[PDB]
Formats: sequence, C-alpha cells, structure tokens
Amino acid sequence: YVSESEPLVRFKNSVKITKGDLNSWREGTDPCSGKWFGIYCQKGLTVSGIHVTRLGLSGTITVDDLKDLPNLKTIRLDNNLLSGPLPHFFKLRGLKSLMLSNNSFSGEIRDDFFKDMSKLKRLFLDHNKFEGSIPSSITQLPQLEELHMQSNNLTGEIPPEFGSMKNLKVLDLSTNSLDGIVPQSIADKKNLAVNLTENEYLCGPVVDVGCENIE
Amino acid sequence: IGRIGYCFDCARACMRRGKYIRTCSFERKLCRCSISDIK
Repeated sequence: YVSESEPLVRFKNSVKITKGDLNSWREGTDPCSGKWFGIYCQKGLTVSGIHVTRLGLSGTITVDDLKDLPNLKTIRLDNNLLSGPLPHFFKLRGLKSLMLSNNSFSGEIRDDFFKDMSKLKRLFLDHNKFEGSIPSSITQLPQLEELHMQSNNLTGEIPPEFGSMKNLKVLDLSTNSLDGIVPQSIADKKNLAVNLTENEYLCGPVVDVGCENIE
Repeated sequence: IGRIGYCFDCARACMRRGKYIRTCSFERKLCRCSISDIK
C-alpha cells in the first residue's frame, strides 16, 4: 500500500549506503509495485519483507520507523557494514524472521532484548562481534525454530532453557568461546540439530567431553 | 617440558581410560578426554 511508502522512505534516510542505492524507494508510490529494490509483499498488496543486502550500510542504524509497517514479518540486512549494538528490533512485534548475518554489531545483548518479540521463528545473529553471554530472552521465544549465533565472541554457559524450547530445530552456536558444561536438557531434546563445535572449553553431553582435567 | 609433548601425554593418558582425547592446552595444564568410549 502507498501509505507504507512513508515509513520505508524515512528508514532509507536513517542509513548510510556505500554500495549501490535505494533511489527506487520513491515517496508516494506503492512499495508493492515491484519496482522497489529489496521489498517483498504479501499477496502483492502489503509490505511483508525487507531485504537490504550487500549495500555497504555502515555505521549505526535505527529501525524505529519500521514499526509503522503492520505486516512487516521479515528483515534481512545480511552482508553489510553495520556496527553498534542491536537497534530497537523489539518494537517490530510481528517480526517472524530477523537476519543480521555478516555485520559488525557488537557488545553483549541485554538479557531481556527479545522479550517483546514473541513471533520470531528464525534468528540469525551469526558472523558479528557480539560478546558476553547469550541473552536469556532468546530462550523464551515460544515460536523459535532456528537460532544461528555462530562466529561471534560469545562466552559463558549455554542456558539449559534451550532444551525446553518446543519448536527449536536448529541451534548453531559454533566458533564462539562458550564455557562450562553443556546442559543435559540440550542433549536430551528430540530431533534437534545442534552445533557447539569450536568452543574450546565447553564440556559434557553434546560436545562429548568429560569435564575433569586429568592433569 | 614442552607443548606438543604435553598433548601426546594427554592422548596417552586418555587412551589408558578407554577414551578419545578431546581438549588439550599446555599453558592451562588442561587435558580433557571424551565421555564416550572408543569405537
């Protein structure tokens, strides 16, 4: 719908593009025309996905404008140069898929970051520079099917809540520096594809490692 | 003393417990074996 061109255009001005551009995002035109780079629409009527990939978006981003897209369900900002901590994605309540792979987002994500994002099914935070612990709110996402957080600078234990995530099918936390012992609940979980490799100090059930140093 | 030498001794230490070697660092004096037994 044409009204949906307003928030997108505002968003377009809130980012620094260094490869290609978004000149096809013309204010006053329906972003569902087919002419807007990177827009997916549901039934060709209302904006439901935004894909601004490989545009060299750099610096900080703000996403607040995007809360005015009622049917926004997927955002993909893969392969840019974004840095800073996570913007206010939690204001996008209906979001089903959030993809941030291959940027330089940083810091430790505050534990309650995801609390307001109850519709998330897929979450890709991989190949960034996140540090500290895995936020506990990720484990409380009732719809989460896939989580990829591989290739960050994460430390600390993996929360056992992961084992009691009804819909979780893919959990990739490889190549971090996650610590301590792997919760049994995680190994117990039915048909879960997990990858905890390249976390040197992890021990226990999934990595198949006795915790006892025999030296 | 030595680093790679340490991991070989870790490997052996693990083998005399029917376990595969898993984790080794000389600086941390940590040698860890698998929980599972050799197949």
